[PDB]
Amino acid sequence: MNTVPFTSAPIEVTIGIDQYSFNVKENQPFHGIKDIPIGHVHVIHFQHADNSSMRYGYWFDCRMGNFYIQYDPKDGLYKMMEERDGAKFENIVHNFKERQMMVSYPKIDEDDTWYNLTEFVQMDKIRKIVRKDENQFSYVDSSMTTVQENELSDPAHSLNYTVINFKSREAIRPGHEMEDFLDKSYYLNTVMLQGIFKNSSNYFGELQFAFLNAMFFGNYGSSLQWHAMIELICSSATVPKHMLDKLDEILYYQIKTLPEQYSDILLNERVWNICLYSSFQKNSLHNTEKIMENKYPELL
Amino acid sequence: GAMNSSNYAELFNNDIKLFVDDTNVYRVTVHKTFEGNVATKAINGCIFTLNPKTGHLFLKIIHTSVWAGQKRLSQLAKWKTAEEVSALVRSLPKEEQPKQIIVTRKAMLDPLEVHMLDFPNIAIRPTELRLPFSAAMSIDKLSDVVMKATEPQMVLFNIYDDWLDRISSYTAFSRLTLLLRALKTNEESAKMILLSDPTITIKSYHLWPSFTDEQWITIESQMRDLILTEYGRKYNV
Repeated sequence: MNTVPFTSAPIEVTIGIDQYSFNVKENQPFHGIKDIPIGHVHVIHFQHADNSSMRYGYWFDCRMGNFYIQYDPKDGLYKMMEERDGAKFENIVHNFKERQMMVSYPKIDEDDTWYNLTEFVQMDKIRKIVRKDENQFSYVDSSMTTVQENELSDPAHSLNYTVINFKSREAIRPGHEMEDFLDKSYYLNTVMLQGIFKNSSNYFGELQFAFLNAMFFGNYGSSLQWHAMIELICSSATVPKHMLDKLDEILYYQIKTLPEQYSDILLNERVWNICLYSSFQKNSLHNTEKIMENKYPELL
Repeated sequence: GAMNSSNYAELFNNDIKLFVDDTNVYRVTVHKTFEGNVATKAINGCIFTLNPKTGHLFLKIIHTSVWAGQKRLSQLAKWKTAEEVSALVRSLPKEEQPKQIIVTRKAMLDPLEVHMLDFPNIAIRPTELRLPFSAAMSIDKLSDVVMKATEPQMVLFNIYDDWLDRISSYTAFSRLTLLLRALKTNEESAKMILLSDPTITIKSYHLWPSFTDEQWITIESQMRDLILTEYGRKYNV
């Protein structure tokens, strides 16, 4: 169980760790988060009390290094940094734990929610979508645009999601226009799975990472990417049975975790109605169809 | 975006454009089977691809053999229309290729866009205009070449005959849409108006009668009256 200590909390902030969150008061003696489960990626995220503009946060894996948070009064945000000195770090954490200045990652033993949301998400794939190779952790915020959003403006600050476009030469084989447009199996199986992602695990990792960025940061481009990757599978007549079964599980936990009050902004009516009721896979997503019908029947 | 009453003059500017109407591509008679079920029998169709500026009509005849052993024909018909328009554009020299294609039915947008991916600079536009191009098959010579076709065929017409010698393309289009609107509302009465006078003939190389400027005013008036007479019946107003 690993620890992300904080130097201090000089500004009033709602702190998120994965699906949990805590309100911290201005100059409250908060010095971080302990008992963080090894073996998953994590996200530590922030929403200032005095300016709810710019939700922002850091994706990290405690296996890759020792990470702490320190407020920068110049750039006006909580920054993640790596401590390269192992013995200084252990010594800092031990001190704060002794004075019980840390909140405990509040994981219930029965509860697999985080595992279920991050099953295919790997730090190495996050660091290719979020390009800043000098850091082992990845910054994301509300306002960051995707490569695809930018095509339709600072390249260095982009989310490099895989571009998906149903009316592109990549999606449509010359001479198979109607077939490839109505049945996206070619585009899913040859171009995206065999070609770009190499396997369904990498495809699901990006889908899950797009969702979490949409949910935790209200990142609109991330939401577009999540919907596009769902729609590409649902609109394919030929999908390996293991992928359909896994997609149903993935979407079920995403819909289960989504705050009830964000379904109006985070769920696209057209995509979900098409995926559940009109598409090739309308009958392949039993768990997802039952939770959507019981939790968000107005959308459909 | 959409072509409407607001941007109507754009049809007659010097930017090459084509209207595509797919209404007459997939044509059927519905009939009873020996067992008292219902079945369709296809007849020959056509794509109606028109340059509104020049009057040049690219009438692609859709032979019933196209449909043999295919499913979901009303859906296929949009994709086949898009395949054939794309093939037409690729067959034209660069300086002849349109800048814009306007589809008369919004269901043709995605099929045409996907078939024209190789032409990113050709805009595919809908229209809010309700154009009467369905009545193309009420023009005897177009109807004749479609029904007699025994194989896929492209036939080239000028739908304005020689009118552009005397009138502008705005006025020629207004005349064409009024004639087609009349033929669509009451075909019998429209044909009577056009051929009632035995002395006025259609040139071998033309679609419409050889009317003087004054005879066209009379004909145009008779067509307007027909459309109001018929609208008087429809709605009882």
